[PDB]
Amino acid sequence: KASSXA
Amino acid sequence: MGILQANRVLLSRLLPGVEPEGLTVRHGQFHQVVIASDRVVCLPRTAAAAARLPRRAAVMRVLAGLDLGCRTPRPLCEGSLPFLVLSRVPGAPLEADALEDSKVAEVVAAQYVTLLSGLASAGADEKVRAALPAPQGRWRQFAADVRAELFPLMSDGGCRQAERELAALDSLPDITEAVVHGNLGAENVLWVRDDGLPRLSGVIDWDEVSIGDPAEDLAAIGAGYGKDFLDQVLTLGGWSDRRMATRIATIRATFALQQALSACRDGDEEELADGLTGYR
Amino acid sequence: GILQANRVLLSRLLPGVEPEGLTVRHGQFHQVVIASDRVVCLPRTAAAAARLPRRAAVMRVLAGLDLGCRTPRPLCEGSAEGAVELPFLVLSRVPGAPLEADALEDSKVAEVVAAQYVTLLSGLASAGADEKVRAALPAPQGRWRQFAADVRAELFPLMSDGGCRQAERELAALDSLPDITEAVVHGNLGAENVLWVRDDGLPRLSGVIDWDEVSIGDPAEDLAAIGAGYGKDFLDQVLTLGGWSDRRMATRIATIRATFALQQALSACRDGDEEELADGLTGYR
Repeated sequence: KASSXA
Repeated sequence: MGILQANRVLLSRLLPGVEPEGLTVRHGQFHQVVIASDRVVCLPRTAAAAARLPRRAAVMRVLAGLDLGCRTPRPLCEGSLPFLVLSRVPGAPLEADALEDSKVAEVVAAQYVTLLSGLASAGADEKVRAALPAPQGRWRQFAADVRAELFPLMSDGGCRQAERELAALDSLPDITEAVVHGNLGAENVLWVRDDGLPRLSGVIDWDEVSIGDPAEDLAAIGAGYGKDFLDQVLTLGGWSDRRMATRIATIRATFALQQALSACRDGDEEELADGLTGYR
Repeated sequence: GILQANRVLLSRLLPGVEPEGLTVRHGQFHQVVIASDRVVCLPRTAAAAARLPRRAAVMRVLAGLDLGCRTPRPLCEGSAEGAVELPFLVLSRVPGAPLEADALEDSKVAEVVAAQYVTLLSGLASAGADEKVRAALPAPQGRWRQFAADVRAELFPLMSDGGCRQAERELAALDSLPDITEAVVHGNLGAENVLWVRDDGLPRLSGVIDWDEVSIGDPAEDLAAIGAGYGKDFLDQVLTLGGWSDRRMATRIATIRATFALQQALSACRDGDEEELADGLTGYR
């Protein structure tokens, strides 16, 4: 559960 | 009211003598997190997140006993509205700029390897496997959610490209080898600086943690710091085989859609727009 | 001296850090080099090096206990526990500072400090009833009898006749102590090893350091340390709050407490800390 592109 | 005033009884008990209005609250997805000097207090928003919080505490306990070469947020206190107090990991993120010093890059790459190795080794431990989430077909679930929720927001060419990326995902073996942070971006890795070269202090934001495929964490690192640095980590750690590279690239290519998917659900139009760039 | 002798290794473990800027705590087996964020155990002998694998395991076990606070977390990889010996062991450094006694003269502070001690000691007690913990930690038998022997052998030669007579009466009661192996026992829980954050409010327990003497043992040993440091009123508050104010426990504490300066002296003697030996031997020479 990559947030803002990670 | 305000969250600090609202939760003041608990805060006076957990942080005796600490002025609540001098605290900060980080507005998390599931948890309202009150930030004190050396610890945080996690408060659930939903009754869902309130229900899960006991298991979260158990998960953090397990993480606090692993050998990762660094600190994690250690459970100091849990109870009841449920709450969980975690130790606060010291240090700040490393800006990509620092990696332009090759001797910094070497030392930072080395400590990432230790961390990733520690996570890898931990996945073999059955104790860990018992306590941590280990969902199957997480990627086919993701794909169905993208098609359902995101495809309507996309252009024709957008949908075609995404379908290509979601196809690649079915090529991936559903590996559950390692402990996987799941969101191992730059902001979640904290360092001690201005005392010689950077030393890894610890890792935070374990909300997405699971038993899974380590390529996910490696992808996250490369997203934050670029191809050269990831290559450095992959070489030092002996993870530079084609098989790994394919999984990393496949996972990496989903990052914009992941951001769009979660920004769609929580009505964050800035993140959604950014996530859908090139897909519409 | 130590920092000098180990310059090369320390420049590997702490790159870019000036070794002169570091501090040293002397141990029986290891010299402990203190950096800003971490601590490096350097073995004094081959024997000491052979002990560090087990020490790594012990510290990992402690890092997993529910104590309400931090402990020095091992920064090696888990496989280090399988080694025959290690040339060093790096641990996380617990933040904060000791609480000076006079802080406890405020009664609200004392309540809050006592309660956190209780959380710590309660966590240690329940862990000592855990089979896997008990299997991982040392649990010597007849330690009191042997301790008295060690004092007589190693410290009496440094004492006056008056001092030896004082010690003898203190060692006297030890042989009739019940030999209790029920709690995880720090074994050196003086104020200097209990670290607090007191920036944003009343003192908050940050964590506990210097677990060199940790074992499965008698919780009265840790309560004695507290009593020696802070005196009867504060101790009694901990006992009341923890549910440990019964006559048996209080008696064991009194007996052990009478030996605590000797324990510090014995340790200082073995680890070559002349200042802590002088303090420990106060009124014994």
